[PDB]
Amino acid sequence: AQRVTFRRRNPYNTRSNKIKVVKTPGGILRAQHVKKLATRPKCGDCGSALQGISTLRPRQYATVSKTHKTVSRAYGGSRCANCVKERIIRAFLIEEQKIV
Amino acid sequence: NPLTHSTPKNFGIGQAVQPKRNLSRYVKWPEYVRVQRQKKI
Amino acid sequence: AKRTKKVGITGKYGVRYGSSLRRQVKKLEIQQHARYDCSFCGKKTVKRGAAGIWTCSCCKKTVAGGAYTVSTAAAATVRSTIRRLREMVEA
Amino acid sequence: GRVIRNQRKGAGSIFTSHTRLRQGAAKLRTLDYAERHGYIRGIVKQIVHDSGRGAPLAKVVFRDPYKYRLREEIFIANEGVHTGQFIYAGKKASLNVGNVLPLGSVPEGTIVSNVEEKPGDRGALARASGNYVIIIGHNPDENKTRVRLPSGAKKVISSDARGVIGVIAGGGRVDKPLLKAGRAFHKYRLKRNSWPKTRGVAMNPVDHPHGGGNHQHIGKASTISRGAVSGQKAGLIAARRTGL
Amino acid sequence: AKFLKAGKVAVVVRGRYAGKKVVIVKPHDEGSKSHPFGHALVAGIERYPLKVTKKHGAKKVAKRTKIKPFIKVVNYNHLLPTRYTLDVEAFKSVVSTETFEQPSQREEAKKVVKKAFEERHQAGKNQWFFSKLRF
Amino acid sequence: AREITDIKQFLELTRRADVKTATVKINKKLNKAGKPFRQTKFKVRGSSSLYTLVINDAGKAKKLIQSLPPTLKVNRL
Amino acid sequence: SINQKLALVIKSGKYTLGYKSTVKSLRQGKSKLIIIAANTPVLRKSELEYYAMLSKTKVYYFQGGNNELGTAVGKLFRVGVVSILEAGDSDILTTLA
RNA sequence: UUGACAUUGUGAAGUACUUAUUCAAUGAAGCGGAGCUGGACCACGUUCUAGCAUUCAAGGUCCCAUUCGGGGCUGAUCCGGGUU
RNA sequence: GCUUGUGACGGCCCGUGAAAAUCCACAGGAAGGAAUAGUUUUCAUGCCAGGUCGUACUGAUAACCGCAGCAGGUCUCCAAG
RNA sequence: GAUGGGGAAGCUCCGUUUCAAAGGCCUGAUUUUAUGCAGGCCACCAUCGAAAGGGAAUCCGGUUAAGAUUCCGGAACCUGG
Ligand SMILES: [Cl-]
Ligand SMILES: [Mg+2]
Ligand SMILES: [Mg+2]
Ligand SMILES: [Mg+2]
Ligand SMILES: [Mg+2]
Ligand SMILES: [Mg+2]
Ligand SMILES: [Mg+2]
Ligand SMILES: [Mg+2]
Ligand SMILES: [Mg+2]
Ligand SMILES: [Mg+2]
Ligand SMILES: [Mg+2]
Ligand SMILES: [Zn+2]
Ligand SMILES: [Zn+2]
Repeated sequence: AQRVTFRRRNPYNTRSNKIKVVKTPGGILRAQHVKKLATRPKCGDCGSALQGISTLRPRQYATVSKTHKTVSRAYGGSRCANCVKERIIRAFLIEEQKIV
Repeated sequence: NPLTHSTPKNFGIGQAVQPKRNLSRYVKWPEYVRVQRQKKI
Repeated sequence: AKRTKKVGITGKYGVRYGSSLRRQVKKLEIQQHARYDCSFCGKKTVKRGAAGIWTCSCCKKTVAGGAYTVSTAAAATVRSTIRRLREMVEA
Repeated sequence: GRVIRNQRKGAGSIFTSHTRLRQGAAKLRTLDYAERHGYIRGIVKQIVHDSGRGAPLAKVVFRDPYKYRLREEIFIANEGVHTGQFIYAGKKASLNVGNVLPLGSVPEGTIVSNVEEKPGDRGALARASGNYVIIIGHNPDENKTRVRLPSGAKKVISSDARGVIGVIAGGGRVDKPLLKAGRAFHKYRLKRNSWPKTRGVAMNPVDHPHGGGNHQHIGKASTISRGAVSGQKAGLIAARRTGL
Repeated sequence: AKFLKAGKVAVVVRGRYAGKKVVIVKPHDEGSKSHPFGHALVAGIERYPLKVTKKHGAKKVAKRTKIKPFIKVVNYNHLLPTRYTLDVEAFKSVVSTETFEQPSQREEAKKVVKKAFEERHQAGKNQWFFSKLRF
Repeated sequence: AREITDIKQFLELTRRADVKTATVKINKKLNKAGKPFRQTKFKVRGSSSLYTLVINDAGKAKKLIQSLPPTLKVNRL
Repeated sequence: SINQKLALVIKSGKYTLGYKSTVKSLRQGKSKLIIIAANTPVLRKSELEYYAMLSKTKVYYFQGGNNELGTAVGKLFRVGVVSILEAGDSDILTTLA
């Protein structure tokens, strides 16, 4: 039945003032301010979420290694595999049609 | 000869980006330049 | 079991606004909420977003159309007129 | 008396347009060398809703002729235009829905929309949903073109003016009754502050020329001449006739 | 009527080599103990040579004409066949099933393929094979 | 804040030139279903991280304590 | 009548329905004729033609969508492309169809 | 709102011009005239496909004084400097 | 079960429901580069620094405004059986 | 809400990219000294405007008559170099 308070000066329930209730090693309940959840990067062509890419706030990508931000393929962290497949098939067939 | 190849560019409408050409006829000159030229005319 | 005799989708308005006005809204409400065939993939997966915007659930393709139907009668006539005049300038 | 309602709107304080959610001004491309001599191909990226506008808008991407990049154009979408469609604009464009052509390069009876009044003003006529322009004549010697406007008027336009083949999408919108005051409220919430409207006969004489009296009535003819001054032009201005 | 032969040139569609041109060396139509599907043993290009003009000196031309090859077992569904052909008798013996599943034998095959590709690029022939696909 | 489960890397940390202090903690915990055993933890204070090695066998614990470098400040309990 | 000719090969010949199975038959050289629905996307349509050109296979373009091609074959589902492995008691392969 | 005068010039006959003035657009890019090539006065690199298009441009040719490169013409016809 | 967060969905519009700073990926291939030698500080570890102003307390039937220690007025979070 | 400009006898008014010659970061060239000189890049063209919008990074225990996510102990993290 322990009640909690905000730990900052903002007294309103905005998107940047969300809290979670946790229990401390001291045995009491205390509010825990939580950052807004991240959004997965999306494919450039179809707009679907990219597989194999970490989900973080924009500034946090500068701290992680490059292996978390790309895929070992052309357009790795930009376009998904299916859209890359469509690009290659279209490129080959159109250029062949140009010759004929 | 066995490595170099000839790849002419197409500069027609809708084709490759246009090359750099002399645009002295279309230069937006300063105001004082235009006045002294238009005074002559 | 049949729930309403004639109001259909306009039963949400109760007894308000007049029977004639509710009848007019009923005809257009059914069309804008209907499901339409897609001309690109052949499936019955085309529904309306905002007015004049029609998007297929499959094949992720959007077509500009009428306010409450995919294709208006006036637009169908225009396609025939453009087609007839197009063949008179190339052949 | 005091300044009447229609006079106060010119100051533009609370009567300005609400343009926060607008996608952008809908215009054709700038008339350039490719447009006036050949054609240039563009690709429709998406068709999106625009706040305060019944007709949908189309986002079309063209390539820049003079430097390596892409250029974004906002068009008013015609019926039948779809995402992924190629759009051809220029003097030598084909006669297909969505293509932009000069009015002098299309046959008689062609249906067009977003028509330029003068070459290069980027579309002035037939922009609302379901509206179009009919081309009804050519004057090759005078380089003029006769067209019919949505209001029924006949206008003579230069043959170099451009237009888009087809009819503006979203037609039939006004056939559905609003059915309640709430939907009228949300319609004008994204246009401007012109709703609701108070009748002049319900006001006092200080407020409106129709105000006052022990009965609610106008008291003089509501047909007002063209030569009247501000504060007097309330009612039917320069009416040629009245009645049903 | 069958085009999946030992000289057909194909384009890889998936797998870190998507968009890279390749030539079939040994096809296996009716699967195997591993890879229970139609597959081919192929050798391709991982780093295409750069464009060379007459202004480049002898020192820079050699650096720009280097080719980085690779060997891979690829499913038929992940290949896009073409109409071009390329002779494989110069390195057919080194690219095989025994070459794979062994780290030492993989590199020995690749350096053999590298020599054949570079000599093919010199005295220009199969120019389409050595031209990087743009996509 | 970091745990290591290899003795070989533990001795490398004790001579990293930035380590000056260490502590030994003895815990009396119960195993799954047997008699109580003494558990010892070796904690190395690095510049950025604290490394903890935990071993449950007292026989090997005694050897590791002796093998610690003589120039390292070791805190018992 | 293509519909009647296509019906006869169903009950006496060996056919193949669907894009993936048609491509597999083309690679193996067992295909003799492919029928493509009108509303097939051009990119897929051009890919099938390129495979057919390599395998020397005749191509026929059906005058209907995938709904209509499925009905002609005699199925209750849509078919985008039909591959003919061997004709039965029909002469579809030697005529305009 | 209507007339007069000023802004306010140029040519013809019983409307014509341009330079003043006015309107509009473009980070003033292709205007006007001529000349090639083709066709029958017109054209003179782009239309199955949601790919791609950028490093004074490759090539050809003429110079440097050989070194890792640089400089002209052509590629991309001339003429008039009236941005349209 | 209560409060709250979140996921995949569904209904609604002539209403389709901000901007910018800032961070990252890819396309591209200008340059830079090895054999008695170089390059990566997007792998690990190690070194230094992080200024200025606000921070007490009331937040109301007594700390704010209504001439006042005035039954009025004044935005919001936590919520036991 | 300045500047460039146009109004107004004038206090001042209009307008915010506008009929403007509107500005500076990668380095090459120099070992006279510090930046003159050479290709290119970019033309976006003041500034103000949120202690509830956007936003790099901290937690637990203890401590005062009155201070703390700010002090003490321990354990972390970010940015710039
Ligand atoms: Cl009023
Ligand atoms: Mg905030
Ligand atoms: Mg009253
Ligand atoms: Mg009055
Ligand atoms: Mg009156
Ligand atoms: Mg306090
Ligand atoms: Mg007071
Ligand atoms: Mg007071
Ligand atoms: Mg001002
Ligand atoms: Mg500010
Ligand atoms: Mg306190
Ligand atoms: Zn995708
Ligand atoms: Zn569809």
